[PDB]
Amino acid sequence: QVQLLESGAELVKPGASVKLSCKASGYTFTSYWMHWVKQRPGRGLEWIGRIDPNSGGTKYNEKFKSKATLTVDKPSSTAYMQLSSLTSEDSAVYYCTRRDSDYWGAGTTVTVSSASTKGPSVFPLAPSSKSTSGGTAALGCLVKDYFPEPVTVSWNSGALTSGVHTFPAVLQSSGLYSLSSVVTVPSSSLGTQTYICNVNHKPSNTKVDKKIVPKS
Amino acid sequence: ELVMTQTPKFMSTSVGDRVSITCKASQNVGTAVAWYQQKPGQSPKLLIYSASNRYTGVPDRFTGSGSGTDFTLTISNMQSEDLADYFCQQYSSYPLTFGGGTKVEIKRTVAAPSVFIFPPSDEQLKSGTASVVCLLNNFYPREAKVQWKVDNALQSGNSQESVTEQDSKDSTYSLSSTLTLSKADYEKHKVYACEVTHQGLSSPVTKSFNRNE
Repeated sequence: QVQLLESGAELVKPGASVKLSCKASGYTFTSYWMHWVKQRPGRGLEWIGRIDPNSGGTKYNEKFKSKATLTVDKPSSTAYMQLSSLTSEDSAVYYCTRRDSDYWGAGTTVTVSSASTKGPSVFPLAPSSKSTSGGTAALGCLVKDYFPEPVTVSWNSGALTSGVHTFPAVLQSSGLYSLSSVVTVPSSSLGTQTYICNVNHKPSNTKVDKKIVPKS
Repeated sequence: ELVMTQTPKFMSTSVGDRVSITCKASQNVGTAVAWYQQKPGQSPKLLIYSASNRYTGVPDRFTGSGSGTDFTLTISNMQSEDLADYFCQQYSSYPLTFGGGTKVEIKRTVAAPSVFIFPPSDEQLKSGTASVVCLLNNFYPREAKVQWKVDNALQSGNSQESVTEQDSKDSTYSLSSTLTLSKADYEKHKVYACEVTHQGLSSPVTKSFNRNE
């Protein structure tokens, strides 16, 4: 059901299916074996199988024979991997490989859960007010209660990169994620320079720009 | 299937030092072995193929060696940017299998964290919850302890923290800790403090604020 383009991230319900896509380079070769690899948090990489977009031939890891199906749309030179009867074990980052590239394809993420999509609430992490120092100050944004991952954060639309630290999300006992992003800047710039965190939670089509300043 | 046993699982190397990682195949795999490097937030990159061949562009610092069942990946003159996870693979027998990986961290001089505390926003409070955040910036080593105190009462079970990946330039880490309380509980105390303990701090550093405004 759910279609997942290379480099994307999609939430899928347990028991349902998902189909990932990966375009071939388009270069002419006799064979063009593309491999699919699975990567989980605290687990080693696992090879799923390979498919030749030119012939359509395939070869699977016995372990994934019943859950993965590799196909190819020769006309559009696109390879596909369908994962069926999804379980929490299928949540992971998947990569497709190409013979004419030393880097594997981006990283495509599947999240298998029945929890509904929920956009985050963004709150300011304001610089020390009334008791501000003179050296370096810190400010940020707390992106709370969202599902599923991921959430991205930029500062001043990418213009501000020095001193920025965007932390890995943390899964709360509620089942929702929270993420913090901070930036350190000269305590003297707090009176002139504007600092805006740009938050995006694509899964819920939620985008927020929040200006952060010392509270009065 | 054929199992590739990679060792060690974690390694801390100072810039300029040599890195030695090994992979042992449960059965003879000839020279059908490859080595990959995966940097934070990136996809794996092929470094070595057929046991000892460097992929075009890979510096001489990376050397793959071995045949049969014992393979080695050696990295000389370690650079701060070389931090990453390294994995081997055996493509001799199907299914193709990978080693468990080795996480290589950069070892540098100790750096004390710079601490900052953030009170909950009035906006969040209006929603019924209070998140208090403590930031520990640019420190090394990664080991650090954050103890939340509310009116001198030590908190436990109501905080979560996460750490950034090691900085490719200064080799430091940053950590953020969040103490979560209900608005009602938040309004039952006055002093909120974050006490930090770290190798680079002769005495713990505490940042705090009094609920108000």
